[PDB]
Amino acid sequence: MIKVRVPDFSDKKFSDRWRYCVGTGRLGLALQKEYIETLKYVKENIDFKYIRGHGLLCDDVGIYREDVVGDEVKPFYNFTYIDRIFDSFLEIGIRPFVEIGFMPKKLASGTQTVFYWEGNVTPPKDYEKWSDLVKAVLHHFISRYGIEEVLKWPFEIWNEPNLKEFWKDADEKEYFKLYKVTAKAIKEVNENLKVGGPAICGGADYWIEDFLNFCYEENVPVDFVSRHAYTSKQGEYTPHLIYQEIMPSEYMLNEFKTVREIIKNSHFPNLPFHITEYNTSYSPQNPVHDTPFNAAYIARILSEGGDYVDSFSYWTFSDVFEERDVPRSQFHGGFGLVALNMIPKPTFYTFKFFNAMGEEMLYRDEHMLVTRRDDGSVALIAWNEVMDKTENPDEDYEVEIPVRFRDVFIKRQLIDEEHGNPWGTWIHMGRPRYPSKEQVNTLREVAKPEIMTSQPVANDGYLNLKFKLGKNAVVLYELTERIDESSTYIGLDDSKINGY
Amino acid sequence: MIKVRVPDFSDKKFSDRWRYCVGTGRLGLALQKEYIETLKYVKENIDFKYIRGHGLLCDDVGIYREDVVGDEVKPFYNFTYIDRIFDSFLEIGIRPFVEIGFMPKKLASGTQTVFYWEGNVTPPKDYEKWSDLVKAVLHHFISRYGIEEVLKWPFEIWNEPNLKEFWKDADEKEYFKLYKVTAKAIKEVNENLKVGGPAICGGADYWIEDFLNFCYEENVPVDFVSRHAYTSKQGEYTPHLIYQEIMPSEYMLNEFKTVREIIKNSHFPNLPFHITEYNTSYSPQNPVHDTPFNAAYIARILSEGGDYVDSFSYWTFSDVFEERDVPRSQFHGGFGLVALNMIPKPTFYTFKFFNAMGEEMLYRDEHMLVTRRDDGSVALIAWNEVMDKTENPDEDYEVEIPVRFRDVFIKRQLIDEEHGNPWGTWIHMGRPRYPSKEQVNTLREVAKPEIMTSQPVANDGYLNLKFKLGKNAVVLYELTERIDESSTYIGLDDSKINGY
Amino acid sequence: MIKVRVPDFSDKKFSDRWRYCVGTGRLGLALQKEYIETLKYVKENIDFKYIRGHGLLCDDVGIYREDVVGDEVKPFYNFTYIDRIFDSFLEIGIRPFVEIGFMPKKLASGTQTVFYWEGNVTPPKDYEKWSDLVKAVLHHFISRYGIEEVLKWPFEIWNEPNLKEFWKDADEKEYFKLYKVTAKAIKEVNENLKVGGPAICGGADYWIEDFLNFCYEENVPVDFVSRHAYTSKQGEYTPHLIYQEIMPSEYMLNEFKTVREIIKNSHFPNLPFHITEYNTSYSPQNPVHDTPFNAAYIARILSEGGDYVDSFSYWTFSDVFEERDVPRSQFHGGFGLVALNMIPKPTFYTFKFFNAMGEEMLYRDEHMLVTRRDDGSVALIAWNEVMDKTENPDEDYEVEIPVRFRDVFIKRQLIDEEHGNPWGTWIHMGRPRYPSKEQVNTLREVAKPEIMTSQPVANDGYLNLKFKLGKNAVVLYELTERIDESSTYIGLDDSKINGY
Amino acid sequence: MIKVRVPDFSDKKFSDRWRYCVGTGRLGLALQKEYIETLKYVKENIDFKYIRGHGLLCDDVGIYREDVVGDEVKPFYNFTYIDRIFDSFLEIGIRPFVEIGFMPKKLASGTQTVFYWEGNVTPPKDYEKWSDLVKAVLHHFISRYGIEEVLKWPFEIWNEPNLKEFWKDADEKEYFKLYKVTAKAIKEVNENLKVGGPAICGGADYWIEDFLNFCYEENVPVDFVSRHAYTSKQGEYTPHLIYQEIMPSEYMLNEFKTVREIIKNSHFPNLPFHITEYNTSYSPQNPVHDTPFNAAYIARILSEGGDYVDSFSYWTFSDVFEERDVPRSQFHGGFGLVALNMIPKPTFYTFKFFNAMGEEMLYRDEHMLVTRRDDGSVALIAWNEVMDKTENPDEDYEVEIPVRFRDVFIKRQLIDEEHGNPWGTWIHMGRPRYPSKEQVNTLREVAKPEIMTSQPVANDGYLNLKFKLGKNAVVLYELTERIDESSTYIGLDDSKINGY
Ligand SMILES: O[C@@H]1[C@@H](O)[C@H](O)OC[C@H]1O
Ligand SMILES: O[C@@H]1[C@@H](O)[C@H](O)OC[C@H]1O
Ligand SMILES: O[C@@H]1[C@@H](O)[C@H](O)OC[C@H]1O
Ligand SMILES: O[C@@H]1[C@@H](O)[C@H](O)OC[C@H]1O
Repeated sequence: MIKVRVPDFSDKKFSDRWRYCVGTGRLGLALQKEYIETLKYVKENIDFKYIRGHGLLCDDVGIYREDVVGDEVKPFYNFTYIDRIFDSFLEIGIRPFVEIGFMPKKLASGTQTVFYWEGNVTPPKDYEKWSDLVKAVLHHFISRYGIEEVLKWPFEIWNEPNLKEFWKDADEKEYFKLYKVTAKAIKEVNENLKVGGPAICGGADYWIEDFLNFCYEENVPVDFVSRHAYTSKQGEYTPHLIYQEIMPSEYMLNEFKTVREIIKNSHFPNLPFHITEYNTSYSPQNPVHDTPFNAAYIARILSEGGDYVDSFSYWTFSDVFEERDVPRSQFHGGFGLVALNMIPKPTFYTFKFFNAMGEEMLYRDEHMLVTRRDDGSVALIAWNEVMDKTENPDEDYEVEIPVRFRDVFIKRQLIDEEHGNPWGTWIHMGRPRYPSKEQVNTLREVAKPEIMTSQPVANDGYLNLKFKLGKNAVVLYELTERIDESSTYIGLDDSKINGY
Repeated sequence: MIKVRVPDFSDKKFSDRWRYCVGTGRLGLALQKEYIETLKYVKENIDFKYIRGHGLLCDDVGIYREDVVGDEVKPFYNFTYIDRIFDSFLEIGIRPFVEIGFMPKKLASGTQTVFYWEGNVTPPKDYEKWSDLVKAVLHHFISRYGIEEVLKWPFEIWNEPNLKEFWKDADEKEYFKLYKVTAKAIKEVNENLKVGGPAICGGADYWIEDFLNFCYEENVPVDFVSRHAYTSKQGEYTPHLIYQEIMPSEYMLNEFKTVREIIKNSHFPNLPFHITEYNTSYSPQNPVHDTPFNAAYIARILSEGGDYVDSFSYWTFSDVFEERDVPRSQFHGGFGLVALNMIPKPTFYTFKFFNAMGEEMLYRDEHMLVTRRDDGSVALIAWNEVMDKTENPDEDYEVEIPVRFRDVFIKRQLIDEEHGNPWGTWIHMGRPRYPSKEQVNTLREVAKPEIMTSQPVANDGYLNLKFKLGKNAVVLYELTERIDESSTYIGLDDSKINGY
Repeated sequence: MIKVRVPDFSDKKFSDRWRYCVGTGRLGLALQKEYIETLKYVKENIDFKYIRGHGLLCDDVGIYREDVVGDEVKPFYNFTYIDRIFDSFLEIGIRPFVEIGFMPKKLASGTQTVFYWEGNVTPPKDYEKWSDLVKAVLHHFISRYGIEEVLKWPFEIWNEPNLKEFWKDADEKEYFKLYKVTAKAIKEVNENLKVGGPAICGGADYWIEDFLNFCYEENVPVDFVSRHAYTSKQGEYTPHLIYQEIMPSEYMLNEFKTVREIIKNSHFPNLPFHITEYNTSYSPQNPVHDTPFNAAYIARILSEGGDYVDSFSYWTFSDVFEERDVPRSQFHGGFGLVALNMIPKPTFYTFKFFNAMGEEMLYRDEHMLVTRRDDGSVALIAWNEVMDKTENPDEDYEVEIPVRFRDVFIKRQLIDEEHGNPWGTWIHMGRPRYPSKEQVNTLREVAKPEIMTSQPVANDGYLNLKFKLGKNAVVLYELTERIDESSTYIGLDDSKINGY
Repeated sequence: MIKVRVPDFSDKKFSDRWRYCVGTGRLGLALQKEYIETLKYVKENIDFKYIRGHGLLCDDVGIYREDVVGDEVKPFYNFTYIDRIFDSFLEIGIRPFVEIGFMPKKLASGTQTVFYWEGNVTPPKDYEKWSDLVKAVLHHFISRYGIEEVLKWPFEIWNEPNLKEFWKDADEKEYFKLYKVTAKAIKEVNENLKVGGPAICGGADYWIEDFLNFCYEENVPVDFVSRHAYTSKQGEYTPHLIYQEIMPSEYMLNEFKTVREIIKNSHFPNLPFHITEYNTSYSPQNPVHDTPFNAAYIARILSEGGDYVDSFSYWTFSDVFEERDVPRSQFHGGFGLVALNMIPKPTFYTFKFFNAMGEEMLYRDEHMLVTRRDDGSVALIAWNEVMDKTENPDEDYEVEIPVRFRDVFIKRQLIDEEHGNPWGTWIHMGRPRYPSKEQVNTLREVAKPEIMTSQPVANDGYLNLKFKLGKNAVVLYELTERIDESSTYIGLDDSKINGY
């Protein structure tokens, strides 16, 4: 097995940076009833601070318009939708991690678009008009939400401009020009608004180096660096899905650690660092996302990720997504922590379990995290992902947890391939594309972790836990102080009940 | 083990008489927020048609009042509370199985009361005034709810008048006088209103014989017979609780069968028969009610009870009860199917599981019920209660269920001492009398049955199920037709996912 | 003034055909949270049976797709969205008055589109593929909702094919070919499904004549005729709005009466007739829709319209609309009975008031409707729209209403330019485009009719009502029987209260 | 008329002391669904900080019990109900202004009770047992709610001990003994808990003098003085109601000012002062409470009361009351700001209107209050109660309000005998005792103030308001800055709409 003796003293500290932000589909989809039910649902379980998605400036949200009064062409800024959208984000208690872009149609210089919803990926045919666009939006936000509020929303400029698909010809030099005009426009409204970039994705860190040199040398303000991180190798698309190999979690944590260095060695060594987007597969159609595997895999990233970054946003919170057309089945490898019909995927409970963690970090290794809360209670999260096809995935443990109590109440929650695996049951049902109300209900019933309570006594100050982790399992133990009130029940004796 | 080959043809039929009615605490408690949340909660899971409780005429509901205008003493009927009460019963979609009584204070002839809330158990000092009371209430009901509605509410006269505690000196002859004056008063308002009695409890069936002879001979209208049934022997009260031996279920079913005969041999052989109240222990403080045992025990009664009676009301739906003062702990042996804070006891899921049963009864024995629904799907409920203290409570099964399909989707739900046993966890926690919000949450999380899906194939038209029932376990299997859509997912291959 | 003596006897009868159906924006918008809140809101006030809108087959709903597996091109029908959409329609208790169309992109033969959302207006490049599309959808509906349900949904083929904008070159002969292939496809699935057309709009009734001759002669099944009706003359668009003259209501009622004749003189004289769309202005940007005028104007149509048609659907129930891009202000002349943020426009209360009408029609003239309910109570609705710019819009009345009671309780609700005129207040506020939460609240507070109760006595069986209707006012009077219980309050005397 | 020129500069300041606390029926009634719906309803409109009521220790809540184990008699403290009660108070966001008392049955020394619910009004037969009772409760509160929370709850000892009905023989010397034992018991648990008294009612201030001398001389801790205030003269009870003359508001404000002096001249000159209970009539059956008069009368007290006291609690928030048996009609002169079925009485809107007031008090006289909010907007509340039976109750005004804007948006809300007078309509209906669902709905529809918006321009910095106050009327004007956006609507011209 694997024996461990969790030390009674706290050296390091565990932060809630893992729940600072979550990813989402384009802001236009936030108008959907399904979207908001899920957001509320998710917020009642995980207290994410911000939400990050594309499309703020796309035409479905329809902010940028133009009116013709003869020969005169004046721009018109329509806020009917982002108002409703941002109003609903705040109502639920979540701030927007604004991402400026993409390029509105009546402002584009080219015709290249991206995704099924076709967002324009070309630069403005007139940066002057673009600058006024940006300023008109911020002023409006300030106008409706107050400067104190807006001041808390960071502004990421564009998305993966290092890719030909998101930025015309990956024109690095043009991006920096976009960054400057926008960073300037924003700071014009209020010098305190947070702005950053480059929003690139793994495999072009030189972009961040140039991005930071560019700002220093051209005197462009930067408030934070932005980047994405995934671990899926190349795969070939089916007209339905893609399967990819997932590199171990270690390689993502290195990318975090790496880009951290590039920042501390730049002219802005103290800039905050935000992984504005992460997950295993970078495709909205890879079933890895629906598997109990994805949950055990991410478990580690939530465990260590916060040591190197200021925040890392899981892409995404819901399957309400359209980049590759409308989903075509209950389960389809969508990014979301929650599937359609608010059916929590196992990855959802990994996040849920981390709500149990406390400030004091007592122990931690590649597959386990043990912390202590304010009240003195302890919580442990172990996870056993199976990266390969082993015959014996199992893993036994025997952890000695220190406890300031003698009588310990134990609450155990388990998530593996047999528990909290709606995807597995979906298969049992025959992979229905459009399940019926009852199939959906059965799924919802299955989509809950297994809970086991118990009650042991800690001797010599330590409680010894023994347990086995099945394939891709993830377990959480919360050990609190048990204060028995049994002696208060005059005549209490369960043995006086038939069979007990 | 125990092998069974469920026949493919249906002889007998299974009815929903088991869910016709449920018991409740005095109607005054229906004013409590806690009460109504629980009623709604329960109705969303079990479609009970009627609700039966005492106190309609007690003073907390305050219908009967008297005003003094000098020497003149006129009665005043206050409907502020039963209006709200009955309005809320209908809003939720449940009809009242009205029980006239007890005796209001300003109408009583004695001072003897019953229960902690002290309901007057003496006859009216003036049956004339009582008759006008009854008529004024019915007219009001008719007035607010319409005659079509009221016409559906049966009226039970008094409660266990065979006991000295509920009726002064158990005056049988006086009861019949009460019955007549009331039965007459009611029929005066509308000859179609349903009325019956004697509402006695086990061990005095001669009361029903005399009750029926009395009506025939004195020409008093009867529309239904009423009686209670329990199976707890004598026990000694603690200032906190009582423990009692529970006689096997067979003896309750005999009482049903028995009183059935007494009716078919009377002058009114076709009168409907209502067990307006039943359960294992007749005390609101016997922990048997909170145990997974009670659930497995009642399972049988829900299985056969309907063969002999028109309805049998489980006493009660909630622990919102006060007969023996306010409860003093999360679990205290209350009658309710649901404990305070809407925590379902295991007995609750027995009822829940029976919602799965269909009209066609294929097989049935002392511990198992197997039926078929309209769609052709099959549902099975097995139960293994442990009446004694055996070392090997287990019981294996191997049932051959006939199926009109070849591909079968299976949904299994299990309730035993390890699953859906909040009471057990309550013990783990140290029997807290006033649990904290989180203890209550853990309980709610534990208070759900275990669900397992799977997917086998039926060969030769039969699917073979093998399974073990632990101590006091109760399981439900729903076998529906599995229509696989997997071939629609181009390139679908789970083996292309890390570890699968 | 205007004196009237409502006769005590009922000749004609008033039907609820006015609430059979309502219009809506494209079905895709039904995915919006805003949309559904409003639908629920509206359904709680007006019991519309069906809802009619375009876009069932447009690409945002995304039903029609195509997968490429080499050289093989197989079609794929995605039901993820209409399932959610139709599921939510039924959840709220409203049936879809299905309108097949428009033309999906991967099936179109041309490139001509209509509206801001660009629905393809060209015929299929292969009617064979189109026929399979239609059949696949109906089978799916049957599959999820059951044949008994679907059988209640009528199917209208296309929209205004008489206009070059909705049908390529208004090819009448091509439309009939579309109608036939579709009507055949539908009837193939189930011979009982209701289907009809031509869905034309005023000024081309010859289309209905040819449509009916075409079906008779070519043996194409028809189950109902479909047409639209508006009364707005030509107007010139602004890049923001359009103003149009509204012809009196008489001309719309004639169009109803007219097309009725064309049907009774055809080969199908008994076919039902549905005005699947109506209102004053046919533009989603004419402020007439937001004015208390529109409410008084439609009042008449709800009064007489049902005499000539089987149903007439008000276009539309909500301002959640996108035909002319996203709205750009709280009030913008949208079709909806309800403005964004669920602010009821005055037209909404006209419909609300008609919920008061009963079966027995006692009196009716060009500006007043008087009916009697089952209980014998009477309800009156008078309205005074101002079509021109008069100096004295007022109108006095003096109606003698017959009453089976002597003591009458009166409930009066008034809607005019001073009451229930959110639009007016919006102006007061300075026409904010994006009102704040409180501005929206004030509007919601203003957006309610004025209510006045009173209590007179009917002498000689008649109650005399005297009242004045302001500009565009609309009033409703409900006279019920007052049963005074005052004598039950011993010592009741309001004059014993300071000042009374 | 009455001309006034509100000064542009702020001398005095207006506080929210008027909304610090509200009265309630005994805590046991807080278990009622009706009670809590109303509390929530009320809290969504008025942000009361605390809630004060009797019965914490009465037997329906059932805290104090005793178990017999032979000859041994140990006390048992049951917290099942106050837990639910206080839990629900905090859930809604309202703190309890705890009032210790009355005397539990198994602790009483006499048999004298008070009210329909019979609370024991005799002292403990053993102060030792009583002291342990108090301490056990506080420890439990601390235990479940945390010391930081409980520390915010003030503790008032007993109720009107100056009356023979609430304290045996009004034994002043015994009360002080009660006060000491309790004040000591409390301070034992935590020296910081707030405690005070004497809770007397008008006409015995010498009690407060002795109470303060008693504490100083006997060294008993005091943290606040407590007293009640009413203005209803003697009246004679009917078996249904009582009518009383209401002395002008001036006399209540004097009582406030008076008792203030008695405190500043005592040995504890800085003790806070709480009018833990006030209203016009001190009877739960005087229709004055339901009249628009009561609303205009209290308007003044909310205006000036805060100048002399730390808080004054309106008795009560709801008609959910039982002191004089269960109410017997929709309107019955109950204390509540809200009648049963959540129908706001006019007094409710007086409180609602004061939510509009700001910190800066610009002007104030016996019938008007004018303030300015942070944003610079102004709000005015005028009221015209009719104390006598005048032929001309009317009162004209002409106020000059200073405004930092030129374009002013006006929102006017009016409450008088014709608007927001459910009681009046109730009369119209014939004073139904048990209204039907629709009668209740009409009432709810009538029970709203009249709102009128408008839009004028302020010249020379002042806006001139002219208006008439009807009988017992109460009006609120909120003048905010109007920022017109009309010029943004290209082609906007309402005159192009039929009739405009
Ligand atoms: O939009 C997402 C993009 O930002 C990321 O880089 O790759 C995955 C996509 O879903
Ligand atoms: O009130 C119930 C009574 O009717 C029954 O007979 O015994 C149990 C009690 O709870
Ligand atoms: O879509 C609608 C169309 O059907 C009708 O004919 O004209 C008005 C439009 O909004
Ligand atoms: O209980 C209240 C009492 O405290 C007060 O003094 O008089 C009115 C009563 O309702």
